Amino acid sequence: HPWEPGSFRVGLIALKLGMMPLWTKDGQKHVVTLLQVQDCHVLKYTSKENCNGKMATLSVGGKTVSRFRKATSILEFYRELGLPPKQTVKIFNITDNAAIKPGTPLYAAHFRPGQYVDVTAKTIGKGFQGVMKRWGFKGQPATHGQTKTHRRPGAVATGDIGRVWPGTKMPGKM
Amino acid sequence: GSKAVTRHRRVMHFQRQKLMAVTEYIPPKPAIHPSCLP
Amino acid sequence: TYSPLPDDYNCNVELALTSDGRTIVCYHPSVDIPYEHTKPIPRPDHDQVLKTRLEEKVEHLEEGPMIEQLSKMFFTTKHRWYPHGRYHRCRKNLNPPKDR
Amino acid sequence: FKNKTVLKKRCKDCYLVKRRGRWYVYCKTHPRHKQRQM
Amino acid sequence: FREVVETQEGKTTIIEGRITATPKESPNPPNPSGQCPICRWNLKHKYNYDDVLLLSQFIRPHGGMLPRKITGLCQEEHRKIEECVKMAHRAGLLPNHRPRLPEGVVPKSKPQLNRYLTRWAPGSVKPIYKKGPRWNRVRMPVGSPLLRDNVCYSRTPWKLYH
Amino acid sequence: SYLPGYVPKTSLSSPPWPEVVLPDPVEETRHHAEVVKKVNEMIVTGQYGRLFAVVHFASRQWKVTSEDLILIGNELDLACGERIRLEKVLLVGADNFTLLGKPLLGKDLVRVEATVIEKTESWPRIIMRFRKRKNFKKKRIVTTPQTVLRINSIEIAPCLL
Amino acid sequence: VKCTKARYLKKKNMRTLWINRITAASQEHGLKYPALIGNLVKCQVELNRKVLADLAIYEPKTFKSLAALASRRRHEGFAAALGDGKEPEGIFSRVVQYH
Amino acid sequence: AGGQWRLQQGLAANPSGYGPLTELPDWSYADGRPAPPMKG
Amino acid sequence: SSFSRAPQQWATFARIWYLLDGKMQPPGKLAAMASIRLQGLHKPVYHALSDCGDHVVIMNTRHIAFSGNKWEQKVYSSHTGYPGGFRQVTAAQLHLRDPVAIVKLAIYGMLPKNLHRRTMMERLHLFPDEYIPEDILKNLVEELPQPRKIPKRLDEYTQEEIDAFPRLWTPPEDYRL
RNA sequence: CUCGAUGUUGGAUCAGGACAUCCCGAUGGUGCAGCCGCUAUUAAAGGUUCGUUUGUUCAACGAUUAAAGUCCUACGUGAUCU
Ligand code: FES
Ligand SMILES: [K+]
Ligand SMILES: [Mg+2]
Ligand SMILES: [Mg+2]
Ligand SMILES: [Mg+2]
Ligand SMILES: [Mg+2]
Ligand SMILES: [Mg+2]
Ligand SMILES: [Mg+2]
Ligand SMILES: [Mg+2]
Ligand SMILES: [Mg+2]
Ligand SMILES: [Mg+2]
Ligand SMILES: [Mg+2]
Ligand SMILES: [Mg+2]
Ligand SMILES: [Mg+2]
Ligand SMILES: [Zn+2]
Repeated sequence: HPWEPGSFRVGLIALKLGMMPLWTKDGQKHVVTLLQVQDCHVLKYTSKENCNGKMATLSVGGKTVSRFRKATSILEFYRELGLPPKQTVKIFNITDNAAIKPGTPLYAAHFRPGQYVDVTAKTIGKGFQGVMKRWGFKGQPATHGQTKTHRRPGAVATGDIGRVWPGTKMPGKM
Repeated sequence: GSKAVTRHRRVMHFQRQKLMAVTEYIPPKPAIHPSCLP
Repeated sequence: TYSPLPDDYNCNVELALTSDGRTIVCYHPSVDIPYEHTKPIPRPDHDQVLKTRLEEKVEHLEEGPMIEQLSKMFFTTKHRWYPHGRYHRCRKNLNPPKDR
Repeated sequence: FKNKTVLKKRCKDCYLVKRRGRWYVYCKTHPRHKQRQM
Repeated sequence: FREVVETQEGKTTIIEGRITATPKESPNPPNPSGQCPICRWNLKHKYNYDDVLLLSQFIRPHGGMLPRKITGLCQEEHRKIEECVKMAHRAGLLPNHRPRLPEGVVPKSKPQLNRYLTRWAPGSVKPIYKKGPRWNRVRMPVGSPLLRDNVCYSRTPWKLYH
Repeated sequence: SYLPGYVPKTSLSSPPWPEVVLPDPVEETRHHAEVVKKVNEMIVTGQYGRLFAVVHFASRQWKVTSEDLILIGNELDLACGERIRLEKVLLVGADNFTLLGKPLLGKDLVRVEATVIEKTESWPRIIMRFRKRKNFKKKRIVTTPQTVLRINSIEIAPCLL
Repeated sequence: VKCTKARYLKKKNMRTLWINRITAASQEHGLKYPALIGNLVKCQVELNRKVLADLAIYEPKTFKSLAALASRRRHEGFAAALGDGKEPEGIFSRVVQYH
Repeated sequence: AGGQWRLQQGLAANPSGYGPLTELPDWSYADGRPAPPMKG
Repeated sequence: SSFSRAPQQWATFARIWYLLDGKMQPPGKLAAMASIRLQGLHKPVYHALSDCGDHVVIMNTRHIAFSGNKWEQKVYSSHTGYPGGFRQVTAAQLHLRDPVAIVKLAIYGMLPKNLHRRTMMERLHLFPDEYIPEDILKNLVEELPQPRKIPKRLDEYTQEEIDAFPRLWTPPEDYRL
């Protein structure tokens, strides 16, 4: 179908290769991130009715992985599709006129220079972290008598409420 | 306790409150409103 | 035509007093459901070469999904379906008294 | 508008109007006469 | 009643008024001694906001109330009907007495909320964000205090505050 | 065509409840006699099965029927096996009719008999009182005499006139 | 101590239970609980609430008759109150006098 | 319930008061002999 | 009844399916009816521990009507638990956000404040419009009368009714009504 | 209430809340031309500086800022510190 105002098309799944600098004709330096599309294929189409949501969805998968390490249910799904299993599968909300047949390959030229995109991924995992690194707390002075209190949260609430509010910033997984 | 004469209106004993409520003026109500008659 | 209550659901109530006025007599025969007010019972519910055999479709479900199924089926909360400990199981009287 | 517990017309051109559930004094001749019920 | 017609013919406007058919009060009122239409028909304390057959006789074609000097109602009854008509409009019981809209005006869609016994105008009331204690509870008025004396067929009196 | 008290129809012109017109007392007196005679013939012809009755006994009321047991909460001064009549019958009912006393039915109308089958005592009832911080504590145990009665028969006679 | 004090609550809760059950049974016939209990007393029917609850469960035809009787007596009361004394007493409104 | 009504007919407010419901004998011997008077 | 013991027990303790039409009805009166049914207080065999509540199906909850100015005045308060999580919305705002919330909350507040309440709520089926699933529709038994009588609009009166009501006053013939 | 103990100022750390608003938003009045102000209505999402002396809270002073708000929270917070 032709593009219409209000139409939403599918996205991609790419691998983050690294970063690189490039300069514009005005002399300004811009660093960029290289994203390589590696074996990206449409996997499933769900109509607006069956989605349980306001829009239809199109499932995309990226990057081939070994079949020896996937669950049986996943392998039989990919067997019927006629494609090797993918590491990651993501769901893209689309309009009815943007549906693509499952099994269609997707390429980097899906996007064009000058376009603006959103990139979603899992951030780097830093494990269990204190408030200073996790939340940017100031901590306590290095000297002038501080007793085993340099990177600690301090007070976590007031005495009146006799409790800690949900959502209070505390040490934890970052 | 509070003295018999106060600057604010002193709270009444509930028995007295009931006494006042039961002894309120009830005006004579005519059978037919006088405005509805010649 | 005066009737204290409608006489179309449970019984035909007729109230009377004895001549002396010391006893109230209540005549209440049952009303039977008319035939017109009934529905008919729904009795109504290949060259296969191979004998049709029973197929077990009772796939084992995990605790969560199973409890969700039971609660929806009987319109209850999930709590009724979770087990109890030995202390409560052994306090329950297994030979309770029975009336008629 | 000045908040007032007692609204008073300050000139012959002041008029009382009830808008948005409260009384207002409006005056086109002297806008300083405008009052809002407090 | 009297109408007025404006006709522009040959770049000239003619203003005229004609006398149309006028309705007459039904004969033999049950209480001829009554001093107003309400007490002449023994209707005092016996009508409510949803009695549109009664209310519609005292309003203008666009929902406006009629003057007391014309209808002959007393101040007490005229005020009762005035409140009853406001509640009837708000309840949607007078769909053929809507305000006049100038040519080219089409109201935009607004959320439909069924309501009845509405004393105040919706737009002029604030939410009760702080209800207050039981001994000083902020109440939501229901109905009108003008109708407090209406005939009560129940043992409980009308609750005007919820 | 309007009476002095005529009121046009409004939501409050008339009461919400419907108007009820009771039967003519003269006509109803005859209809009552027919109902009493019809029920009386059912008793004479034995067109009833199991009967139940409400009897006032030991300050309280008991809905009973043949073969029932009732536990009286006191002694009755009767030897076991003795047959007695329950004389205070408030109600006797059948499948198709019921007779109500005002407040008690005549003794000629209904006869309820019972038999003493056991005279015993209740299980121990603890009575303990306690008030904190007052060294106030006392315990007492009471067993109340009881009598078990079996209802043998409920009989009605055709004495409805 | 709880066992001793529970004897008061047992009697209280039982009567609460009977009133709830009589109320449920009365509503099936379009009567409110005060109308049934109030008018049955006026007919010299001294059935207590315990028996009334048992009748509703196990004698549904007798209970409907009692509801009809109470309803009949209730309508007689209205007719009497509306009258100015001209009408004679209702058939079911007559009280049997004892001495 | 009904306490005020009973008083209007010359009866005790409580049906457990004076009257046949309370004062009449509860039982008698099946043969016919009357029972000893109740202690109450 | 002469039934066998097990069929007798089954019939007496069976669950009935009730239908209620909320169109032009105040949610409180709808809740007062549903509350009694969900608890089983309409049954002479009622007991708290007998789990004898019935099913209540309420349709047209989008068309409920409050009296007075409750649409503007009645506020529903909640708290997410987080600082600044206190939220207060009027009945009008809640109604447009969720067409079953008003009727649901009115019923939830009338049920006994015990561990059975959430089980009773499982037997309540609220639908904003006149669409009811086929399964629920097939098992309905009885429709309950609407608690409020809907007043007729002036355009719904028949000419017989209009003619029956007398004209109460004679307007002047020379008045521009 | 607590002396068979409810640790006592200011600061650090982290702040939750009120609005009687210091700044930012929207309005009425003005002895509001404009630029700046004054006063009132509405608004608590967001923000509300760094230093010299003093243990200080304050205060004075220097340099800034759209603004350097007023309060409550056991004069918030020592089983976190000083
Ligand atoms: S004079 Fe009778 S109601 Fe106005
Ligand atoms: K101390
Ligand atoms: Mg890591
Ligand atoms: Mg540091
Ligand atoms: Mg140390
Ligand atoms: Mg250190
Ligand atoms: Mg003194
Ligand atoms: Mg201690
Ligand atoms: Mg803060
Ligand atoms: Mg403010
Ligand atoms: Mg702030
Ligand atoms: Mg402190
Ligand atoms: Mg320490
Ligand atoms: Mg501490
Ligand atoms: Zn002025």
